[PDB]
Amino acid sequence: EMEKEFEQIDKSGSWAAIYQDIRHEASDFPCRVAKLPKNKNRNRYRDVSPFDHSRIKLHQEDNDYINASLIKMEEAQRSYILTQGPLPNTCGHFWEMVWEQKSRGVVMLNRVMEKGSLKCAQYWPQKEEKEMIFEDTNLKLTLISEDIKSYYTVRQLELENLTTQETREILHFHYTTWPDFGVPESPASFLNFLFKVRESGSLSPEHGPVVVHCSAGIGRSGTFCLADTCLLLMDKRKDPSSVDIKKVLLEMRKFRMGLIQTADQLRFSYLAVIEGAKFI
Repeated sequence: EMEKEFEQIDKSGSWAAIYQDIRHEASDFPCRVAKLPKNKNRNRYRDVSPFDHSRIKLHQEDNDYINASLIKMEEAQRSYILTQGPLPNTCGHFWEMVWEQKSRGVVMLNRVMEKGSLKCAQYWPQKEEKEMIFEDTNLKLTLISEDIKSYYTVRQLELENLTTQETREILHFHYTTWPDFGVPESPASFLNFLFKVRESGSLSPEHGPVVVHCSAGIGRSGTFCLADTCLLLMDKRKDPSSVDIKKVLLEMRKFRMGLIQTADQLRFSYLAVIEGAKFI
């Protein structure tokens, strides 16, 4: 399998070199819109920007900009929007994006605070009686229910477009145990969480693309989509062992820069795909 590749890279201690080679081969595309002066406060990180060709546009004549990219995986028949954790001023944009893109799910892979610092705004309501109104984009958001498990929490949220009074239910899948440092010791919980997201319909073609984020929207998010896509391809191809994780990662990198941020995240993605395949 890719399991023998894995075992070899481990014995050779060559994760850093494999990872660096991926970084060297990764696509480079312009991000002019992201870099415009008026958009400075719409970006959390100066070095994490969406490419112009794949960026999500807000349906808004003023400023259509949000730090989010559409990753479209043609063979696997899967699409994902990856975005940064909303900033104090981009929560209205974030939910405007969810509304216009017709997403069913949001996948959140970070805690609001990690390492003692804020990694994103508290962009969803924590009590059902205290809804949130986003005045800039005319959206109301209400917590409908919350189910806290040991490794993840799922919330049902109701998003209302106040201009048309249309209402949609959004599922919020919140993975809450990714460690502040490093990667999880075992991919078991992360895989379980991925299957819970799939089971909900959120990744399915009847809906717009799922929105996936952590603080920057490339590291954990890359892992989530990379694992999902490779597992799907292994189920659909005549030869499952032809699925090449490095090649899928580079294809994803054509749509958003920097997906998988460390060699340990790369190793972890391999482990997740390998154990997930053994389960399917």
